[PDB]
Amino acid sequence: TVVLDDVELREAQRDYLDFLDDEEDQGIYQSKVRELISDNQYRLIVNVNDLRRKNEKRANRLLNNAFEELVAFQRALKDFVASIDATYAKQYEEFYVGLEGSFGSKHVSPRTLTSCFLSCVVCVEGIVTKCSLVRPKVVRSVHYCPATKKTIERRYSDLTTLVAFPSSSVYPTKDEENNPLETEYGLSVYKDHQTITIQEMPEKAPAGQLPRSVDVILDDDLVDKAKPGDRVQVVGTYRCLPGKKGGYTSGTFRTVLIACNVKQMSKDAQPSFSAEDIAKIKKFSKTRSKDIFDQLAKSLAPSIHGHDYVKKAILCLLLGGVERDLENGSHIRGDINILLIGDPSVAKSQLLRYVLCTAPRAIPTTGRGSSGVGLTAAVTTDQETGERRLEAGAMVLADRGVVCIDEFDKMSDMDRTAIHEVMEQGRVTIAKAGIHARLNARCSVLAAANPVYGRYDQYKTPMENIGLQDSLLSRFDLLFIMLDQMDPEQDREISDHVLRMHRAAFMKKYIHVAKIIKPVLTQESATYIAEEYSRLRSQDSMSSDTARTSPVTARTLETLIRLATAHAKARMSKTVDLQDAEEAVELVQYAYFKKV
Amino acid sequence: TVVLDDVELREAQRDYLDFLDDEEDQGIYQSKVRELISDNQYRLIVNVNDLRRKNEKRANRLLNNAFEELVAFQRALKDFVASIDATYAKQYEEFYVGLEGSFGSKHVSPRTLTSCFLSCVVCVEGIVTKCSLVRPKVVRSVHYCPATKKTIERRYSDLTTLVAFPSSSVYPTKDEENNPLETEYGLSVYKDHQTITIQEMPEKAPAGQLPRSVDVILDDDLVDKAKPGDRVQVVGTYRCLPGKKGGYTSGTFRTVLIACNVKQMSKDAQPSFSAEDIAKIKKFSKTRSKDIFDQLAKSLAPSIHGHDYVKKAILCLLLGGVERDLENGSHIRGDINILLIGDPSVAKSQLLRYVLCTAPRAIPTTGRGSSGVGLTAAVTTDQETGERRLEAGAMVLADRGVVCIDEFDKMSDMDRTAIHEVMEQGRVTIAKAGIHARLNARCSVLAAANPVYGRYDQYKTPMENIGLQDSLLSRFDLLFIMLDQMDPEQDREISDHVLRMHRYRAPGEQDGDAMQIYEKHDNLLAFMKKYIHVAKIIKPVLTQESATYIAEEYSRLRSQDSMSSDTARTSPVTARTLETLIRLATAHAKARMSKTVDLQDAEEAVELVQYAYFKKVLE
Amino acid sequence: LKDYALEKEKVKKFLQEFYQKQFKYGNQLVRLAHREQVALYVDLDDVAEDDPELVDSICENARRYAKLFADAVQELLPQYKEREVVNKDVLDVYIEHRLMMEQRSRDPGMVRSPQNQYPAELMRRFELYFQGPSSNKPRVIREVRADSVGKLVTVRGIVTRVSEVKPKMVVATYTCDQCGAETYQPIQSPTFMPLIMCPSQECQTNRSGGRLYLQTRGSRFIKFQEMKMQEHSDQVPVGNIPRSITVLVEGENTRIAQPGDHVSVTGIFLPILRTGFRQVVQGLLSETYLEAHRIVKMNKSEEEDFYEKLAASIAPEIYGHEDVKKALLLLLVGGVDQSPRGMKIRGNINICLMGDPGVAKSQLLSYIDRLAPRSQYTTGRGSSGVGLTAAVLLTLEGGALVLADQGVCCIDEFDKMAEADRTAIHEVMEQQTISIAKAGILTTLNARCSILAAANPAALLSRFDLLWLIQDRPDRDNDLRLAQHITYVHQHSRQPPSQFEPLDMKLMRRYIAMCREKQPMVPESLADYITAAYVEMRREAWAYTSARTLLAILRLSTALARLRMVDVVEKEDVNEAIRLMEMSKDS
Amino acid sequence: RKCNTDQAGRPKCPLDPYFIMPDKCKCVDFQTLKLQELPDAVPHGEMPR
DNA sequence: AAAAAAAAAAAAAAAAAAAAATTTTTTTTTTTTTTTTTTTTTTT
DNA sequence: AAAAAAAAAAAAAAAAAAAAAAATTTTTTTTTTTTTTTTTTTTT
Ligand SMILES: Nc1ncnc2c1ncn2[C@@H]1O[C@H](COP(=O)(O)OP(=O)(O)O)[C@@H](O)[C@H]1O
Ligand SMILES: Nc1ncnc2c1ncn2[C@@H]1O[C@H](COP(=O)(O)OP(=O)(O)O)[C@@H](O)[C@H]1O
Ligand SMILES: Nc1ncnc2c1ncn2[C@@H]1O[C@H](COP(=O)(O)OP(=O)(O)O)[C@@H](O)[C@H]1O
Ligand SMILES: [Mg+2]
Ligand SMILES: [Mg+2]
Ligand SMILES: [Zn+2]
Repeated sequence: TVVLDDVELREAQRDYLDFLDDEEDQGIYQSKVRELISDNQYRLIVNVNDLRRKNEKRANRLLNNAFEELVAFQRALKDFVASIDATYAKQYEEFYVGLEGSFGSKHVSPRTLTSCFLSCVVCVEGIVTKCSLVRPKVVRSVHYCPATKKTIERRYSDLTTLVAFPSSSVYPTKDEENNPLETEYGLSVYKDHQTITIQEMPEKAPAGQLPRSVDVILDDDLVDKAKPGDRVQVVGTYRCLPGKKGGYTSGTFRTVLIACNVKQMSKDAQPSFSAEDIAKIKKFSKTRSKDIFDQLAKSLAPSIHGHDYVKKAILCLLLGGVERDLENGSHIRGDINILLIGDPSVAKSQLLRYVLCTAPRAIPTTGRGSSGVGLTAAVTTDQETGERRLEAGAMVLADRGVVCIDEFDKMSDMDRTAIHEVMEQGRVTIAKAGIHARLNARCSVLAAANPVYGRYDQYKTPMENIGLQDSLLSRFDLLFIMLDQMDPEQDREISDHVLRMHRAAFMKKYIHVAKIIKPVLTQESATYIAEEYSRLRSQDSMSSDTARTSPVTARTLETLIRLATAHAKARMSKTVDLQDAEEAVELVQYAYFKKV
Repeated sequence: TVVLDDVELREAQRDYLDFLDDEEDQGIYQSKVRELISDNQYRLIVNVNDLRRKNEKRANRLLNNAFEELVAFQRALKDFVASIDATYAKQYEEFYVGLEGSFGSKHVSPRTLTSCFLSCVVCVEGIVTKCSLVRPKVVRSVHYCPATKKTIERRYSDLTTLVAFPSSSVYPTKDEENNPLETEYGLSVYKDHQTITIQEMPEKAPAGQLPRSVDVILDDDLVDKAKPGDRVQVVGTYRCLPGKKGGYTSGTFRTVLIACNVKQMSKDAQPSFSAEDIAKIKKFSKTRSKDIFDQLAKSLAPSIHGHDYVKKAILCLLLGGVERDLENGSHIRGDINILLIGDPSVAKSQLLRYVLCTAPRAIPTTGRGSSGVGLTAAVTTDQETGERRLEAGAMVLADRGVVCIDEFDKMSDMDRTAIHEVMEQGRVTIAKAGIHARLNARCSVLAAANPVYGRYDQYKTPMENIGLQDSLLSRFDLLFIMLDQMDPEQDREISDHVLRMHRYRAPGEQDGDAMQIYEKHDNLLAFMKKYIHVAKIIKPVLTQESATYIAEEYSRLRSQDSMSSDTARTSPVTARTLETLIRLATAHAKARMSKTVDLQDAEEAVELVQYAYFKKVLE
Repeated sequence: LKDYALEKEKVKKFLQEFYQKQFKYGNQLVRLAHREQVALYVDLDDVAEDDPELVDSICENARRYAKLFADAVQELLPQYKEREVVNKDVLDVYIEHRLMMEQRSRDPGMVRSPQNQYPAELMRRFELYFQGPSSNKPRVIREVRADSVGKLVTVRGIVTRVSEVKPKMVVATYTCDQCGAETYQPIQSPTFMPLIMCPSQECQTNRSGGRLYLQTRGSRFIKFQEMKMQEHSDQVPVGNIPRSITVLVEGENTRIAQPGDHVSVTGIFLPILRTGFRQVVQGLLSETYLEAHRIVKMNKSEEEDFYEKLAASIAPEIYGHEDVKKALLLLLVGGVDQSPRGMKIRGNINICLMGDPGVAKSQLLSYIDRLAPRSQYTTGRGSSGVGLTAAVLLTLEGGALVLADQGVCCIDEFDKMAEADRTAIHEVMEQQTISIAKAGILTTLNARCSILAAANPAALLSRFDLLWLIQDRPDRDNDLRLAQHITYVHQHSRQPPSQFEPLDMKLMRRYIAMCREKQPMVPESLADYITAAYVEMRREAWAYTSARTLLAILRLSTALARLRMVDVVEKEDVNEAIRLMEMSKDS
Repeated sequence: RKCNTDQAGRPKCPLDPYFIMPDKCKCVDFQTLKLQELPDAVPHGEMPR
């Protein structure tokens, strides 16, 4: 049979084509359809808030009835992109829609998702837990008869959550006169297929409760969108799977979520670019360049008083240096690592949490919160296919980002021996019997530690005040000392500022573009750094009662280069000048020399 | 499971697209396409000899395996007629391909339709036997759900020959929500369907053997092209049928012949002309219009001598008068009817066999061969529905045709009176308790009676010597008396003619073993059919002069003085004789292609009756 | 594929807004609401007067629009309803009671299932049919084929058979043995299965049986008739037998057609599924009937000297026989049927034309057959045996005489008929009945027909009322006159213009019916004169006659009074009757 | 185990014709809890029901 | 050096899935047979 | 020429052949979820 008339379907496609047109009203979806055409994509994404704004009743129909309205939507998109382009619409055979925006009662978690939302469009929060091996499902299978020289093509359809009989899912193996066929794999069509398992986000679940999880199904251009441990938010259709041919049914209908869209946490917001953003950042770059770093570091973490040099170093780690890779295969890392250490109540954890709130891909961890295998990667067994499997630790997740360690001194020594890999290479050489690997874990480490004896002993050398060895302090590019100086004006200003704060976005834009920027250094700066490091590498550099803090090394020179390049990234000059070199010299001097 | 490409189908469709492409050739099939598009007919008839000469291998392939081959042919036909006119090609979901030509080994008869010819387009002559009710068959059925304001179109595939599944045969009645669906009969689409039964002709069949017949399924386009009793040549696909589902089968496969086309095997509806032949007839008329009746009359029935008046009269019959149906349906007939009465061995039966071989839709009736219910129509019940059907008789078959009555004298009085209303009004009003009807048989009758005593006695009057009532001899409009004078002189005449015809041979075609307007004037001695066929249609109205003259001559004939004593009337002069005068005048004018009956034709008619009727009994 | 709600509003617009200014359909709607009218006939010419494309849609899709028109008029009745119906019929009482109780327990806000409703045809008490558009051409039964299925064809043909009005179920009604709620089962198929269990909400909730019983009392029936119509002879092709269509009649269309008449049916061609058969071809075939929406009877089944004027207008083709024409006109008009104590006397003339060949006996006979309102024609052995009488098919269906009952039977070659047919004809002449006592039949059929006979030369003289010798004998002047007449006929396809044009057959049948409905009396004054005339002819015949002769004179006198159109039998009437009898004698 | 929808003159639907349309059902939640005897209510020597 | 956390491997149980499966009876159709009417044919 | 007798025709009823029509859940398997035990690796 074929439907000739359908008021619902016809009006659905009419309303959709009207909505997706949008050229006369602000061109939102005209721009989006042109964008996916030019970018060669066929899964549009549609703001349900705008759909409600235009045709609210259509929106309610869409939400409360998913499969019918979505089929109507995707076919209307097919016709619309057919109008705007011909060969493209012919090339791509079916144009999907995904949904997005605010889904008031339907924006749920795997706990609150009851059967009330069956056949409806839900928006489920929560982490990912499983990610199946991606597999092609056959959708248009071509065969060639060797004897007859004729080619056929059986077809299939997405009978995922509808009635399915054996006739649809037969696959040819014989010709009509018993002349066995040969399948043409390349001429056929295929659709990758993955299945993940969302779980209620571990914090948001009520305490002492075994968590609730919901299965999710993924198809073309959605398979490798979320690995395990992703803070995903899946918008999709919640439905029932038919238990195949029965003769006795308990009535227990298993359920899934056919995902019509997949998103990560919004923090990784590299695309947020616009005319106002470029205008203001160009103003900032051009009208002032001799105090970009000073002003930015000053306004970095306004809540905490002082810490001028330490905050400047935080900004140095945040921007980073420049990863210098060599033709031979050598790689000299571009990322600074910092160890705050100081008296209690000197905002060490607050600087850490500041980085965690602001930076992209910033991972918290506390001293004995993660023990080894958590911090670096680990190797588990699949336990179904027998093979090994790699479980990415905090550092691996934090690759090209930052890890903030709190209670670093109270972190076990074994963990620090583990991060001996990462603190210079950015790579973890995990290995067990069945799998060897070399995982890119290239990420900065900010750390906080309290000194031995609970509080910093003012009248002892830093090597005696720190419970860490020359090796570890060398792996850290920067070590910083903070002491509560109890001077009267100091106490006055710190308490005044604290009470004042008891009574940004441009920075977020600036940081990642500056990270993108890759300056190069001048010969003036090169000679200057060579002779400055030579000055430092000398007993004459230090003096009695002013002991060094960390064992000065070629690492110290290299991290001075990273600091200078970082200041160049701040200045947007693409030229590490003597200004940057001098500033890095001042920073390393203050960080590396402390009195006794 | 849509096929991407098949070399066989692609090749066959290309070959037949070439075959239809007729411009570099004379344009025959292109002209056929254009005329059928103009007609709105949707079957094109392709000659198998044409197909064989252009590609013998495709002819072999098609005559060995029809249905898919003809699917290729018909798809090519649809593409071709779309190129000529896409708008018309869109009109019909399918177009069809009839056949014609020399089906040499593929010409058998239903006795000889063995199991070797399956899926092969067989050619078969035979007589119909049944005519099932032409009833619709649904092909594309539309439905409307009023609860959901929905419409559906279930689709059906004509699997009359292949395997058919219930999933294909479902007629929907409820939606997915168990709502009621109302059929949309008008919006649906149907094709007629009729079964018939061809039979081996008894003239062809073995003498002592039971009949053998084959079933024929005429779908649309071939609804009423075959009634019972007709001679028909059927060309089409003998196949097998599917037994309905069931876990058991005997091997039996009752078989049919899904006819690809059926044509009238009589081969007597033959107006086949050319423009040159039309011009030939036109000049033949106009150049010598005044002598043309005598030209035709002398021409007609060669291989017989004299009887020139009878040849003129049989021309008046065959050319026919003109039927008249006045304002209120008072139908005055326009056929001649001739009674040959004469001695034996006067070629009366030979004239009858001549008109049998020549006149289209001529049929023989013997004295006690055919009888009444056979002669005229009949009413009989069905026994499959208890309903009264009508069985058309010999005369009704011969409606607008000729019947040759051999030995008219021997038909008993019951049938001799049963022929009365067909003789005058050309209808048979039959009726029994269920059904009644007025079957129409506008027939013409050439009847060869023989005299009482086995030979005419010259001295006895014709009324004494004819064993037929004045009642009937009124209805007959001409009675021609054929005596064997037995004189040696006319015997020399007839004898030389007869033995010349015994000496005439097939010219050149034979060696010694036994079995154009004008003719090449063979010393020992077609267009007749052409000219008389065109002649039949003209309605030459009577002129005032002809009507007054024919009226006065009839009054003279009625008056007794017009016959001298010693002559005896052969048929009493009722008003039927006047109408005879008018009809013979019209037939002569039709011979002339006059467009008006003039005094020439009137005086010829009066000459005809004066010779025919009044006989000189001698003492 | 059109919005049927939109079209429903359009048909409402047409029904409400049509006028001609009297609001034809508005008044019919008022009559409907009052129940003074059980069937409404829509006129597609009137539809096309404003919306021809609507007529196009109807014709291409009829039964759908029958349903839509019916529903629209149902919806529109309360708008025009003025006063309460008088509850004429038990059906009307039932619909009133059902409306009462549903309005009682309605719960107006509440929503109910689609099946908890009265079937839409159960409450109508009005039929709706279409009168086909004049723009459509009347088809022929061979030409009406599968491409006309579901379409409003217009066809013409002779009705050859019709069953008697039987009641047909349209909505079966049932009553539970538990819940006291009626149940309704509509009907579409020719046959049906009756329900067993009750779908009432109470029965299902209590989980009791509720094995409902069928009630013939609370159900709806409609009158149902079926007729077998067939082609006229004239429109058959050359070699064929005429073809038949099975027309189905129901409602107020029944009891119109009777076996023999000529009809024109506007009807929806439809199929019927074929079940209980084992054919060859797969798929779905269908016996096709014709739902009849409008039956009409067409053609023969619809001035001091008026006698001579009408008499000379019978069969103007045939020349002369003017007094035979006068006598034939009397046979058509008839005399009077008086009702005395114990006896009944037929009032029908019988005429026999005994004649020489070629005097157009059959032409006169056929003209009478086609002219007469209810007529039949037999020619020799065409209709013998049970062709004149009735035979059983079971059902008893009439032959020529029974068809010509209350009419005219025209028999040709009277002398040559079979002995049995002659005997039956004699009984019909004597008593206007046929008493059959054959094997399958025992019956006394009522065959009231004037008999017109033709033949060529004692029983005839004794039986018949008038017997006319028409013998040709040659004559110069008169054969010239006949020749001039017939040759003018053959030239102009028309009679030669007399002083007055012959009157048309339609007006002829009209005047014959008007004269037939004008039964006059024989006075008391004229008894003396008519007795005198009768006794006089007895003297002359003594120097064949009998009481039949007096009855013939009386019937002819009454017929003459009928034709004269006023007053009672008179001197001039008896004079002309005796003149006709005396000219039969002179024949 | 029988398709009731009978169509005349046609072979019948197969023996076990029915498949559970998942799109068109009404479904409600359900939770299978485990309850245990109140520990005070348990007798001295006895495992909780 | 002892404790313990994790890993892999092994086993039990509940839910879903898999698999197995001709025979008897009824109805149309065809074909003859028999009765009774009609028709035709032979006799006085 | 009409009556009597016989033959054939028409129509209803019956007997067999062969193709259609109808009825028609229960037991076993086995994957998946869960728990349990012995061991090695790691931490106190
Ligand atoms: N320089 C500072 N200015 C303002 N507040 C400070 C400063 N140093 C410490 N604090 C306050 O101390 C509190 C806790 O300090 P925290 O970050 O826990 O240090 P630690 O990790 O040494 O305990 C915070 O509420 C923070 O505001
Ligand atoms: N007029 C004639 N001209 C020539 N030959 C004739 C003529 N009449 C009779 N014959 C011959 O006499 C034979 C008579 O045959 P046919 O006509 O069958 O018998 P009948 O004449 O008794 O009907 C014919 O074969 C024919 O050859
Ligand atoms: N008086 C007349 N006027 C016109 N036509 C006549 C007359 N008499 C006879 N005819 C013609 O004679 C023809 C034969 O008459 P017909 O109907 O056979 O009489 P019947 O049936 O008694 O022999 C008819 O076509 C008729 O028109
Ligand atoms: Mg702290
Ligand atoms: Mg007659
Ligand atoms: Zn009930």
